[PDB]
Amino acid sequence: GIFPNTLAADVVPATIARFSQLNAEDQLALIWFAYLEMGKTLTIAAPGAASMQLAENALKEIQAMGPLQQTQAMCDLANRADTPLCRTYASWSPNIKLGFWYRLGELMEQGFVAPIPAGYQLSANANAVLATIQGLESGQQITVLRNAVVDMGFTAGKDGKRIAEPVVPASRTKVSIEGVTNATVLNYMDNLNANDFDTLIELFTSDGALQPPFQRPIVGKENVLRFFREECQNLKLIPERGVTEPAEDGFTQIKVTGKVQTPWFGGNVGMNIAWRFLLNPEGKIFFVAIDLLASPKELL
Amino acid sequence: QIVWQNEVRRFIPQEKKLTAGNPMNFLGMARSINPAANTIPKVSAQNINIEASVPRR
Amino acid sequence: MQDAITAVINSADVQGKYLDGAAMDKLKSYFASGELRVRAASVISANAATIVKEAVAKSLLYSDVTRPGGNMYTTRRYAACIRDLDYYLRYATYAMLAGDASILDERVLNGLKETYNSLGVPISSTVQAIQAIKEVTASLVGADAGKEMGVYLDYICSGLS
Amino acid sequence: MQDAITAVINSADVQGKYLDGAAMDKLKSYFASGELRVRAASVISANAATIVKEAVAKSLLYSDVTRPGGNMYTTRRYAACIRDLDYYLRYATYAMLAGDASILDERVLNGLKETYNSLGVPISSTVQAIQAIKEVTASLVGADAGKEMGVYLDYICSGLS
Amino acid sequence: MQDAITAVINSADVQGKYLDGAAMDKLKSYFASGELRVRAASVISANAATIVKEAVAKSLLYSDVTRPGGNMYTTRRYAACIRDLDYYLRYATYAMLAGDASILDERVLNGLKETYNSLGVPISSTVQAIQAIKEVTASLVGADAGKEMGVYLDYICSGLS
Amino acid sequence: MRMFRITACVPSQTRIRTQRELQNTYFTKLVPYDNWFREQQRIMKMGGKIVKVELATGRPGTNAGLA
Amino acid sequence: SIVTKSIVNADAEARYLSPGELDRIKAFVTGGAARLRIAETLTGSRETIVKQAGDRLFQKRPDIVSPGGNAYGEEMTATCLRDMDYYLRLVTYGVVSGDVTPIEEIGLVGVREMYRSLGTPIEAVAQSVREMKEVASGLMSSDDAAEASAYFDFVIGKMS
Amino acid sequence: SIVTKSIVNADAEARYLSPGELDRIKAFVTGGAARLRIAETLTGSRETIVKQAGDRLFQKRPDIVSPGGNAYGEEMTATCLRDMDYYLRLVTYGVVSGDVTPIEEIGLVGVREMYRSLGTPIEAVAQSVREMKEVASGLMSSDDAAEASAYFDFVIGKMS
Amino acid sequence: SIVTKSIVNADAEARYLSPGELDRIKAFVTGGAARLRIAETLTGSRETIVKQAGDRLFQKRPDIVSPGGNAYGEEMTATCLRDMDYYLRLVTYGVVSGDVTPIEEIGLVGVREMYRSLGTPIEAVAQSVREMKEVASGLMSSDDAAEASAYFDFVIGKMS
Amino acid sequence: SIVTKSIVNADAEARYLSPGELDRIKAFVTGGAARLRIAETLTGSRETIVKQAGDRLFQKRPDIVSPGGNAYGEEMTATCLRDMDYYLRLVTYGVVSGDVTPIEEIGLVGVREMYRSLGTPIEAVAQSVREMKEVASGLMSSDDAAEASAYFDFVIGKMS
Ligand SMILES: *[C@H](C)[C@H]1/C(=C/c2[nH]c(/C=C3N=C(/C=C4\NC(=O)C(CC)=C4C)C(C)=C\3CCC(=O)O)c(CCC(=O)O)c2C)NC(=O)[C@@H]1C
Ligand SMILES: *[C@H](C)[C@H]1/C(=C/c2[nH]c(/C=C3N=C(/C=C4\NC(=O)C(CC)=C4C)C(C)=C\3CCC(=O)O)c(CCC(=O)O)c2C)NC(=O)[C@@H]1C
Ligand SMILES: *[C@H](C)[C@H]1/C(=C/c2[nH]c(/C=C3N=C(/C=C4\NC(=O)C(CC)=C4C)C(C)=C\3CCC(=O)O)c(CCC(=O)O)c2C)NC(=O)[C@@H]1C
Ligand SMILES: CCC1=C(C)/C(=C/C2=NC(=C\c3[nH]c(/C=C4\NC(=O)[C@H](C)[C@H]4CC)c(C)c3CCC(=O)O)/C(CCC(=O)O)=C2C)NC1=O
Ligand SMILES: CC1=C(/C=C/C(C)=C/C=C/C(C)=C/C=C/C=C(C)/C=C/C=C(C)/C=C/C2=C(C)C(=O)CCC2(C)C)C(C)(C)CCC1=O
Repeated sequence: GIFPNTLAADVVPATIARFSQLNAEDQLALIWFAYLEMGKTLTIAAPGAASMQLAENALKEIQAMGPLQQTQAMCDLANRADTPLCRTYASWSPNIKLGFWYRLGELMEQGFVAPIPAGYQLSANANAVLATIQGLESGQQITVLRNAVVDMGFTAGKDGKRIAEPVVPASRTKVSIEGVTNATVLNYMDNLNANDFDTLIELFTSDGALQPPFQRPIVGKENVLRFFREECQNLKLIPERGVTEPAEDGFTQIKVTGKVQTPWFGGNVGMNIAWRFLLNPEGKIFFVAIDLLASPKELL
Repeated sequence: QIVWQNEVRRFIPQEKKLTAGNPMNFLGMARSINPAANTIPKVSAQNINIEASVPRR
Repeated sequence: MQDAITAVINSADVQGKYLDGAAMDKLKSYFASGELRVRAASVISANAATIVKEAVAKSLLYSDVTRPGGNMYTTRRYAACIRDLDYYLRYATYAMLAGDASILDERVLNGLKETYNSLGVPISSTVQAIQAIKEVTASLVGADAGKEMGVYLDYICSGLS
Repeated sequence: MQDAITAVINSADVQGKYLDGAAMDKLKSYFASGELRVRAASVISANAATIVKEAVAKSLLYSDVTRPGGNMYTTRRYAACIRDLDYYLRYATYAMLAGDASILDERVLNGLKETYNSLGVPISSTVQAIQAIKEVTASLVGADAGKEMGVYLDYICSGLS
Repeated sequence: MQDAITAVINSADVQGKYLDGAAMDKLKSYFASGELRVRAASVISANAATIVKEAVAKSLLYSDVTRPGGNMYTTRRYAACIRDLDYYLRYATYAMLAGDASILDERVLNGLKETYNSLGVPISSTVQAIQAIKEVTASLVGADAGKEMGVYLDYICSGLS
Repeated sequence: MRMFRITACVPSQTRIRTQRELQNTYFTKLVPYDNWFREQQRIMKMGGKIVKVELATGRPGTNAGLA
Repeated sequence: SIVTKSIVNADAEARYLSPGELDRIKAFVTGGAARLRIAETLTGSRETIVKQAGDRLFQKRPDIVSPGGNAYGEEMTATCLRDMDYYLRLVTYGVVSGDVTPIEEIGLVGVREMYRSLGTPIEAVAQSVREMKEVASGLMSSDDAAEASAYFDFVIGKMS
Repeated sequence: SIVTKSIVNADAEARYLSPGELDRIKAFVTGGAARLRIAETLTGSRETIVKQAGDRLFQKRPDIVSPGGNAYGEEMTATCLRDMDYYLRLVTYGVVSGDVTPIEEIGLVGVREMYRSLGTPIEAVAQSVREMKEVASGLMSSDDAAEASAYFDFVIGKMS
Repeated sequence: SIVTKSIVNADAEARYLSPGELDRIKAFVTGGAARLRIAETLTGSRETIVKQAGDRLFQKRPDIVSPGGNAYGEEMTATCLRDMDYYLRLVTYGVVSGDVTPIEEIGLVGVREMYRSLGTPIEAVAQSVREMKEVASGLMSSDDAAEASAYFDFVIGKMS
Repeated sequence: SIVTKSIVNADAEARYLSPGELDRIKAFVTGGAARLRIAETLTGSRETIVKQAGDRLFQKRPDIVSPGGNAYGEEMTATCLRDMDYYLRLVTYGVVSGDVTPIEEIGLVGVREMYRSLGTPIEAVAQSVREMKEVASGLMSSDDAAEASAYFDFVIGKMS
């Protein structure tokens, strides 16, 4: 690609050398914090000036990857390990690599990618390097970022990264919901996330009825099985708060509000799902209504 | 007068020497003439009246 | 030129035989791969210039080839090299669509080695550029279609070198 | 001529650099393939006469070429065709061992087309015979070494054409 | 083709360097000699047909070439010989004006020897004709312009030989 | 340079063409002065009828400057 | 050069050089001293012209060195200046030769294709050429720079 | 028009419409309802798609809207979005007709010359059309998005 | 290499390679890891080896850098260091190839004539190569040092 | 032998052995133990190996022992077995020497002429040697059998 600076003293080559001296963890944290500082103390990314189509397939694969494997792939790129994604990254231009990392950071901010571990703090050396980068000029900043990030990925004939990075060791945990502490709805949320609908729907009453958004209620246990297995397929929910009270016939009326990060009837990620649960007194959900409350975004 | 130990220390590989067409020759000049970029002009397409704001002549 | 269908038909005709089970199986395999071939061809046609640009940047730019004294020095020579890479990509797409390298032999590789030898075009540099094109096309198209395009681009490389 | 080692060495030397990781990987690949190359060379040396015999029987015999008026009619002309096939097989083995089709280019192809054009030798039929030799060698050596031998046999055919 | 200015420019460009002192010196030398070349070109253009006429008369008239059975016997063959002489005069004048011999190689010498060998044309006779053309042009053009013209005509003769 | 705008109708005589041939059957073209004689000769030899000829460029009797 | 162009035209017409062509060659030969002076000035001050023209071009069209621009970054700016240096050298060659054939052959034929592939604004390149022309004309005398700017104008017109 | 293209090809070969071509015309006319639904959606949602695509384009290529760029200034941005709307309407025309010929006729032939004269970056225009295609794919079904992707990619490739 | 030499001999005799050559080729191919490792050692130590060898050579022989010496002067001394680096690279090539043929063909044929025309003392060049061999042996283990010193002493003997 | 061939090549080049040639000589010296082991195995099992080889050849091609064949009668069978033993001893000599040079110079040069003089079927002799190779491979270790198979194949090819 473009000629990378290696050793000319000055300031930019010195900064690039310091970044190289920093280990894999320091380099990855430094690039993440630089992306965080982008637009305020660093140059704004302009992905339109690079052929992002080449990295589009890798980006989609990463997005489809689960968060654990997402972090594993990113750390593999940082460590320059031998992986197909590392090969694909190494087979890119510096601009494409920088745009790919920018897209990864944007997806991490939007939640589509597994984010940085919470409460992480940049090391002293990495923070000093980041301060030097901020002191640098805009063109100097972009040159430093490009040269620092080009070396990542796996390339034949090159092998280092002795420090290495063994990453860091939701659905399995209880769904964090405010004001709702009922085993029936908790199991419903967990089973819906796990997509094991055959075991999920036992929480439904025999006369259980489901109310999909924009559609009339569906009644019948096997009808709800069919609805789950044909419409609600592999979607992730993020319930936020909830209220519970009694209701006529001994029922339990529970209104839960949360966010769905998975494509489900539109308003992707930015739709508030309201679960209206008229649960039977014995516990099984007699009526479940899924209401896709929308933001000012329209055209649903 | 000339000292050879200095150049023995200052030896450089031949393949590392810059040639005529290399942009690294002008890298130093570009560093000297520090170009000032444009501050990003935050603009929202949503707040733009296409029919009226387009020029008429 | 011959596609896979025409190749199978010619193989049957040479022996004067009707299309038997094996020929039908080969035709079925080609028909199965047809959708992937069409999708890859459309993707390459869309990203034609981008693929060549990325390949030349990866393999040729910032080198003795582009610097004075290199083959890709003058603007005319740069344009000629870009045109040659465009022709290679387009004819590789044709070969991938047809499932056969007959078009590559008939309209590209015939006398191409002699042409570069007379012109002074660096064969190794051109082969590296085509390898870069193959990698870019693989990353831009996928795994199976990328593999097929790599097969035909390596066919061109073998013919050239 | 040039083998893989000398080829990579010359490629590094012409631009004046030492051997980097990329070149060393090529040499490692050649060293990995050396055992297979030696085994294939031994097998072909053992079965040199049989390979040419089977190829001639499979492509040329009982055709127009051997009948009176054909280019393989006289016994001398038949022996000349056999000798040409012997050259092609032996030099294909040489190139397979060396990992580089440079001995073929500098000792089998540079002017051979002109000689056949002067002598009236049918280039298409000799290409068919070389293809038959490729098939027999592949059947006798295995797919992995058969493909490598066929690479240089096809190189010879393309040079002839 | 290329003149002396083109040669200096091409050397500087291929080295990727600006016109240094030596290139300026050579350009100054060519500019100094330019008026001479223009005068010689004007003289030869004015007297194009005549010089050919006395060249043939001193070289080829009443000789075995012009007798029956020679290559210049028939009227059509005489016309062809005259056309050859006019080409050689025109292109030697062009080379004289340009200060370079690249034009003769590009246009005349690139295939002319094979042309005469296929035609049966007597290259010894044509060398004698151009050698006589040397003095015939020198008489009209002077001594130093004559030296330059003789240089280019010797170029043509050596290419023929 | 002097140009001739010529309209002519050239029929086919040997074969019954099944492709659209009106464009070269009846047409008008701008032929150069230096080519007009040979173009006219070709049309006559093919058997065409010269419907019209005009001097689109230049003026008649131009001793110099006709380029 | 002018010699080669006249020879090419004469041979295309299949004729020796006309009095007009010969007079043009002789006039170019007589005036070559001023051409060499122009080339000497341009080569001697080439770093100055390139530096000042790059500064003026970046000032006039700052989006080139802005983020997302082609000349963004130190390396991109260096390559920008390198292309400017090629164009200045080609201008010098054309000035020396008296014809813009070398400029056309080396850095004008296919320049559209090359810069389109590279992602560069050809109008920005023409603006850079104009800046170099202004700096050089300031560096040279009136008539000398006046007839030196013709080749700069040719390059600007052919690129824009 | 797919029918018009079939007629043109049949006339070029001097033959009646092939059975396969007639079958293709039949299938297109049968699916015309679904095909025209996409055009209806695009016409209804023209404003939001154009504005969102323009904002994303400015995010990707801030240099064009930066000072010294073609789109810098309120009026320049307005006319850039106006051309965006033109190309969206042309894409709707193409999806309705089943053929890229109307797109190539009204808004694609001579576009290089027009934007070179205006100073516009054709690469930026292609990127903007890419953003429009992505937004339309988001706003439409997967099958309809894929169908319109053919016309959008045709415009993208012809742009660059 | 041994492969090239054996193939050349077989071609000259117009025969296939004998098993006595094939097994040698197999052994050479198998024992390539150590040669490669010595290669990376020398290439990594190239700068230090060249510097130390040149320093030791100039200390031992002052006339080379003395006034009137072949290497007298800045550019002359740098060029002598360049020659040392050349021969180190050739030695690395030979070590990797397991043969001295690449060294002989690249920088060993006509070396006497070349340096005689240059005026350089070939004996001093051999002394420089000897110092380089000593440094390489110091930087290498006992077995690897001997193996590399084989090529080094071949080069030294061929030089003088 | 490999050693004598390397010495001959070095003498022809008029030079000492290269480092690669010395390494190959050392490798052959190291493998001499295994070569001697294979020779010991063959010499120990000389009688049985020739017995099974002769029986297999007789079964494969009965026309030799049939009336009118060259090896008809007890004396002819004894001569055939003696030739078998001679060729097996030659194979052992070649395996010990590390190259087929002793085999070629003892019982492989002029073999076709000698069998043409004696009327013996050269193809029959080659098949007999192939049977010997098969029985030896069955009798000895795979690695030793693989090493001796090259020499056996060389002998059979030379007799083909
Ligand atoms: C019969 C006495 C012996 C015999 C004959 C035999 N020959 C073949 C095949 C071929 N014979 C020839 C020979 C010639 N062709 C020529 O043009 C000349 C000179 C005019 C000669 C001597 C050739 C070329 C062939 C190849 C086939 C072809 O003709 O195209 C066979 C068949 C071999 C096979 O397997 O196909 C046979 C049987 N065989 C005997 O056993 C007798 C001693
Ligand atoms: C006589 C009717 C006219 C005439 C004649 C004349 N001719 C020449 C010289 C030559 N004439 C020819 C012609 C031919 N040679 C051939 O072989 C053929 C066909 C068989 C033809 C037509 C040639 C070739 C010459 C050159 C001399 C030579 O051949 O050796 C001259 C003398 C020219 C001179 O200056 O030497 C003359 C006078 N002159 C008239 O006035 C008559 C109209
Ligand atoms: C038949 C109903 C009438 C008739 C026919 C007739 N036609 C011609 C000659 C020509 N006809 C055409 C017409 C066309 N050519 C085209 O390409 C198309 C458009 C797609 C049309 C309509 C032309 C151009 C000619 C010129 C000759 C040629 O076909 O190339 C003739 C005379 C042919 C000749 O050479 O003499 C005739 C007889 N004649 C009648 O009386 C009917 C009323
Ligand atoms: C002698 C004739 C000739 C020309 C014309 C030429 C042009 C040229 N400019 C290049 C790159 C480049 N050229 C520029 C320059 C510019 N950026 C801008 O915004 C400006 C408009 C413009 C300068 C005024 C840039 C930025 C690149 C890098 C492109 C990239 O890396 O993507 C390259 C490819 C990289 C390389 O130089 O190896 C070439 C061949 N080379 C030649 O041999
Ligand atoms: C302007 C402009 C551009 C430039 C654009 C630019 C400058 C683009 C650059 C954008 C930047 C700076 C992107 C960096 C992103 C960093 C990421 C994704 C790191 C995440 C770290 C992780 C997940 C690790 C977390 C961690 C875990 C998990 C651990 O296990 C341990 C700790 C740790 C913290 C390491 C272009 C090039 C596009 C075009 C030209 C142009 O002009």
